[PDB]
Amino acid sequence: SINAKLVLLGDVGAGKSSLVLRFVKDQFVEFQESTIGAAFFSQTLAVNDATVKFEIWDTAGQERYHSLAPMYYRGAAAAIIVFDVTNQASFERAKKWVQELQAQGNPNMVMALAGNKSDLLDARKVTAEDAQTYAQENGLFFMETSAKTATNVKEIFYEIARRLP
Amino acid sequence: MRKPSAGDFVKSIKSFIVSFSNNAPDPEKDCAMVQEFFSKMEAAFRAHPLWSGCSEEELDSAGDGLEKYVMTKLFTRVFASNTEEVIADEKLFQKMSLVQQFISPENLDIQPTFQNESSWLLAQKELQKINMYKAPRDKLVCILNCCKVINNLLLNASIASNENAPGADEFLPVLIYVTIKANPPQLHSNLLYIQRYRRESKLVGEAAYFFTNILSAESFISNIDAKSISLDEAEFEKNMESARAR
Ligand SMILES: Nc1nc2c(ncn2[C@@H]2O[C@H](COP(=O)(O)OP(N)(=O)O)[C@@H](O)[C@H]2O)c(=O)[nH]1
Repeated sequence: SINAKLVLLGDVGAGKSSLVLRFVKDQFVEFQESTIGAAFFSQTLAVNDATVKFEIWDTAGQERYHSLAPMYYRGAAAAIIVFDVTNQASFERAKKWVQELQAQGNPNMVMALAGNKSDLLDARKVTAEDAQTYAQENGLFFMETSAKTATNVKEIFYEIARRLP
Repeated sequence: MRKPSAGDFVKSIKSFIVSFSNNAPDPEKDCAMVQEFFSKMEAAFRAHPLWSGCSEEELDSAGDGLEKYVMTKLFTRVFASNTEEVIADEKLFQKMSLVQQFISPENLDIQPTFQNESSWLLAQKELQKINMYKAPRDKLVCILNCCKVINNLLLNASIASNENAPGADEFLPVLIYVTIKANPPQLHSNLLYIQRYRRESKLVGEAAYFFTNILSAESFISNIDAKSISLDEAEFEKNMESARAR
């Protein structure tokens, strides 16, 4: 009864699909086998004795499709911009999405920056500091997430639902 | 609807069709008039003292029935009905009939792990059925079937190559390929017509998501150049020439 359109932005391999499947089905490919695609989902959540229903829109992350994205994020009440903490190039890309939504998305959009694959230790290349700093400077919140271990998956969607104008 | 109780519903729908010619064709107004007529007849289905025993699904079917009847009458005045839509159609057809001859899945970032060996033939065929129907619903259903088929085929590829579930990153590039290979006639007018004339209460949810996918596919395809399908400018232009000769 609060109906939200939520877009997932970020480049291929970041973990947009893994994130939303953890959130929706509570599965990760390595533990449960694959059942359904992850491009579109409806999900309801209880927030503060109310109800918030998410329509979740995946987008193609490849460079050649970048200029298509505004058609997807048009009228989005919220966005999760995902990056892979082990890929510095994914982080750079996530900041451009933020900049773009600020030039060209809704000012009352709740953006969340998700730093995915937190569970990967010897691979990590992006600091909590930079992500956190970046998000603090640009009016959005940063969370570290993991689809595999489930860390901060439910919570990032909860925190988005909480902040809904 | 032929039953004698429905006499005055029938008169009403028909005085609408006759009263539609009374204005010079204009898409933005025309479709506004039809959506309002739909909004109003549909209000008259549920609220009607005779139709107060109907299930939600039955009232929804009657909506689609009205849509179909009305849109079939209005079809030639409202569909691809001016020069600029005709021109955009032909530009899209031209580009696809050329590009379909040399495009490969790697031009669109389709990974070998998500390859289908029919080249998603059944999804191509579902899409090409689009000009077999006149109602926006049945046109949209072709798009939606195409999408479902693509998704089931992608899921199969992921199972086989032990990959994670497909998302927009896998789906959209495959919708683009499939659309190019299908080259469905009057794709631009077909989409505009669905957008305008489909019962607006129904262009929502998953339906609207996959619709937005095909609209973004149309847009990508219109704008295909060497750089957008990752080919050298000389390789691209030379591929286009050989396509024209066939
Ligand atoms: N270790 C780890 N791997 C992940 C995580 N999230 C996604 N992955 C993996 O990284 C790959 C890309 O994920 P995917 O969700 O397909 O990316 P996309 N293209 O953004 O949807 C997949 O193999 C997936 O299993 C995570 O939190 N931890």
